[PDB]
Amino acid sequence: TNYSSLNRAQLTFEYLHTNSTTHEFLFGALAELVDNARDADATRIDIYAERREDLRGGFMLCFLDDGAGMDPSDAASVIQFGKASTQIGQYGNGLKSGSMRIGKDFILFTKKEDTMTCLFLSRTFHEEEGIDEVIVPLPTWNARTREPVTDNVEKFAIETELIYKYSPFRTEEEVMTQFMKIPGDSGTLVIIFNLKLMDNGEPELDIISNPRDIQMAETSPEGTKPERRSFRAYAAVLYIDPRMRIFIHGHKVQTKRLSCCLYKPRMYKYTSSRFKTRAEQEVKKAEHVARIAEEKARAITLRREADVKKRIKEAKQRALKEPKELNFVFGVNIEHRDLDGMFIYNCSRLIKMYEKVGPQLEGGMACGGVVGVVDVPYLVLEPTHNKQDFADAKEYRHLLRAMGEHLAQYWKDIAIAQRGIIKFWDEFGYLSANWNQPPSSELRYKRRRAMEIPTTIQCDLCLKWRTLPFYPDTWVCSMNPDPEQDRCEASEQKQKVPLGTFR
Amino acid sequence: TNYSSLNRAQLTFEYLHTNSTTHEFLFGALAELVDNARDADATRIDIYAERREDLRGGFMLCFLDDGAGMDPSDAASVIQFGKATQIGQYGNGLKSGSMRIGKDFILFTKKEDTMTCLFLSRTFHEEEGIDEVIVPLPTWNARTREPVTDNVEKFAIETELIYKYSPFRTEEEVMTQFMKIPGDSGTLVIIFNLKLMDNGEPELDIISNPRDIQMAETSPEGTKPERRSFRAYAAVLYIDPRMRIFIHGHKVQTKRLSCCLYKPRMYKYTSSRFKTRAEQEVKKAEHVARIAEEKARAITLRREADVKKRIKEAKQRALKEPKELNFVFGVNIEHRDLDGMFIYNCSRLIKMYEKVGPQLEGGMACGGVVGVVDVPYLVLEPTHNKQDFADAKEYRHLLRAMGEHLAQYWKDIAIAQRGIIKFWDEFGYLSANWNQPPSSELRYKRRRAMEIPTTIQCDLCLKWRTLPFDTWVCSMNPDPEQDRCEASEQKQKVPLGTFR
Ligand SMILES: Nc1ncnc2c1ncn2[C@@H]1O[C@H](COP(=O)(O)OP(=O)(O)OP(=O)(O)O)[C@@H](O)[C@H]1O
Ligand SMILES: Nc1ncnc2c1ncn2[C@@H]1O[C@H](COP(=O)(O)OP(=O)(O)OP(=O)(O)O)[C@@H](O)[C@H]1O
Ligand SMILES: [Mg+2]
Ligand SMILES: [Mg+2]
Ligand SMILES: [Mg+2]
Ligand SMILES: [Zn+2]
Ligand SMILES: [Zn+2]
Repeated sequence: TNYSSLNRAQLTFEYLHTNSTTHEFLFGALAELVDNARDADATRIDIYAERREDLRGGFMLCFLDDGAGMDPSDAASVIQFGKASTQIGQYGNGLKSGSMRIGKDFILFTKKEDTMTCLFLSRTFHEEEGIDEVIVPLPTWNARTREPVTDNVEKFAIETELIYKYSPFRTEEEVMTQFMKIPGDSGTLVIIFNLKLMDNGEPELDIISNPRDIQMAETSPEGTKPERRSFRAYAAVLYIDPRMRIFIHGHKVQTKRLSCCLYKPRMYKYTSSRFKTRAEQEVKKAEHVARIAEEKARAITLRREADVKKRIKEAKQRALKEPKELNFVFGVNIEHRDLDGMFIYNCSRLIKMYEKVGPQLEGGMACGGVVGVVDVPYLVLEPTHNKQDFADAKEYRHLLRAMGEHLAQYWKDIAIAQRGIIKFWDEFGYLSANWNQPPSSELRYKRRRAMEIPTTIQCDLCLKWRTLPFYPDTWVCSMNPDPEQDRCEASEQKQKVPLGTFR
Repeated sequence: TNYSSLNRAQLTFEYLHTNSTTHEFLFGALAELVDNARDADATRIDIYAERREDLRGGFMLCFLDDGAGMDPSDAASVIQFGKATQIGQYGNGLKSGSMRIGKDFILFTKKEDTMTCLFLSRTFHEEEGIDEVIVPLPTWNARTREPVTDNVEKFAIETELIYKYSPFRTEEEVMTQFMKIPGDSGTLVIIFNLKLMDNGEPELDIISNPRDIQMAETSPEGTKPERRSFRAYAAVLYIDPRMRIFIHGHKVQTKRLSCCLYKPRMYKYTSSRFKTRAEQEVKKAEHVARIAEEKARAITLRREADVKKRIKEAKQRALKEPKELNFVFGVNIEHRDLDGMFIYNCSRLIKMYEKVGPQLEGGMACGGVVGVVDVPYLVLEPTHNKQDFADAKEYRHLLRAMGEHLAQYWKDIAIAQRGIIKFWDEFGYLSANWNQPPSSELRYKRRRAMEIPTTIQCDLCLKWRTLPFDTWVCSMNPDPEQDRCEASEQKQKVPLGTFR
């Protein structure tokens, strides 16, 4: 029947702040926007600051990527909280969750073939007009000749006047400047302004102490990881396979696959029952809706609905033939021994980092300096609201216990206890007895550390990860000294890791 | 001007699951419903499991309280995401928690001459393909049980939707849940079609302990009881519990955790963050108040300006209050291994067993010390799940201040002079291990018993009485000064402490 007269769960002003409160990690709030840029299939995100002293915080936070962009339908689907194979976005709210943690308002400029769209979700408009609902101006211009593209001219006029009133771009030419800030035919520019302040009135994002970095505006104690104080260090290891370049203030971050930056990286295949059970659970949930859709078609659109969903059922049963094991990669961190811990990636995105499991939890000299990296998929684990924890805490703890057992196995097979922990760390540049000090940066110790680590670097245009046989600049495969991968059309040489057997 | 034709941000079906994903702590998801019942000024919540084999999980999860209840207006404001000395300020927590526990939830509330059902069912949206979040909202008169609505076809659709997807398939089956509220005002929240684990069992274990709601897992010896037992979690969920928590009809022995500690000393820490956030709160609310009075100078703007100056006059009285943070530190002697900081935000527990200061270092000193702070809402705000804090920098500043106050407390309590291993072993901890419980021998049990005063709560007046030595009344208090329910409530006389 018709439910037009029934009550609907609506949105209010304060729920933007409520959605903002999930991020105790403001770098996680940034990380959700760069996640959306990765979901755009972008080759490059520029995360730069535009100095605007008239706004709160003194500057805007602009997120410019060259991705697929958005049509008016997808742009209208942003403010629909929630959505309808390797993408990060599954919750449909994380842009709104992050941008309100970062700043009071955010304005989104995007472009996709001949339609380019502005999304101006403004909390300052809601304060200054006292409107309880979440009213979002969404005007669309033609991407070539710039006429308004809408079915409601007075609605377009109201939206654009609202943008020129509360946006940092008070004119249509200043809007067009942000629209041609996107260089390609498609892309998205997300500008977050009126940033959150501390008690002293300074913005939380420190962009002044390091001009090539977005920093946490606080002091740095001894035991604080650089990923929680530096967004450069966070975005370097934010992805388990970073194909898209990230530019902070126009400077590319040296991203790294954490498995290749480890001494003796051994790979472990852990057959997870959580992998197998929910892979078997998703095939009956998909077959249940396929049965009711088939009898619904048993007119043309209902038949086509079941026909294009029948191939979805063939895809998930094909995935059952793939073995349900998890890739446990363990390697010793020699460049920083103290920056060890477990780096849990969920569908190639860092959720939990620097986690101590197994004998790392025990207070003791051994099993320290090991970095464990895993890419769990979405059917094994789902992220939390902030994508900094895991929703299934019980099987997350099961994963941590299994990874502790695999850590103990990795520690006993590489035989550091047989060869000596103390002299092993002494010969690798670590002379002081303190754990948290960086190693000695002399020439022989630096060459000893860099001899074990293969130098991996990413090209600028083909975006492939090359290896060099003994704030980065722009790098192409042409100046690779290795003649096997001296061209951009060469196949990307995958990381080769020794295999370890656990029990 | 008018913005009726302008686009609005909407809610979709999958946002209920997205909102549900904020609760890594399922006991936090339960605790949000307990928080809403505390905001109801309920004297008693009832947490009970109604066994229903036709639903997922095998049983219903019921949240019955005798609070203020809801009228149709604030019952409709429940599904308005984001609303409002109350814990609830995010307008979200019931919707996040109930969808963390179960696929659907049906809410029965009653207030004054009216009573209202709130059905929000993800089963209805799944079986009907509904993209939006459609909530049936019928309202009955609390005496005559007639439909109180201006749209009888909408009422018929809402009620038939409840009878189709709710566990209560008839009007009489709905009415049984409506008279399950005993008083004139109250709220019954039913969570059904609960989330299963990998083995198909529900996540909430109600079978191993029939008086408790537990995590359905094998618990190692390092697990805190509040992370695996909802009875132990709701015992310390509030810093001043006037609620009577009832789990499966059994009253939870709640406690203010400060008085259950050996030698508790109080530290009044002057927080500059408390002073600074109060100093911007005074300048912000009058700015809203002065522009509300200008526009009201048409009757709706005066009502907005009257409640704005009510807030504006309230905070000016609170600025002259001493902007200090009350740090309470005590030694946990019934369980040495269950130590750590218990940070309460607006009298609601957020962080449990936080090791700060010398507890961070793996070592023998400052072990067994439990710190308790009632952080106001002016200092910090909770996260989406209310299991962390939004301001991580100021939370870490608070933790460092609590660490240095822990060091001050440790040098104050003179365990630095009376021996470290001679103090713990005479208190029942003969073993060299850390995580084992103390000795159950009678002289050690009585030695631990006489230090902590027995602070237990009456059932009618809800006051906390101390015994000098079940369902308990102030009449069988052996103390002659507090043998009646009309007696003045006696606070804990915890001595003050000074730093440096
Ligand atoms: N910069 C961008 N480029 C392309 N698409 C974008 C961009 N930002 C947002 N989107 C799209 O906008 C929609 C809504 O954004 P949002 O980030 O809230 O959703 P989501 O990525 O699906 O969610 P989440 O990350 O919480 O799972 C998504 O479909 C997302 O793909
Ligand atoms: N058992 C209850 N008794 C009385 N009022 C209730 C009850 N449960 C919910 N409510 C009301 O429901 C409204 C919205 O519910 P919700 O719990 O999401 O809001 P909130 O408590 O303000 O939010 P939060 O706790 O996340 O800050 C609140 O204003 C609250 O008063
Ligand atoms: Mg997203
Ligand atoms: Mg593009
Ligand atoms: Mg709430
Ligand atoms: Zn190349
Ligand atoms: Zn009494």
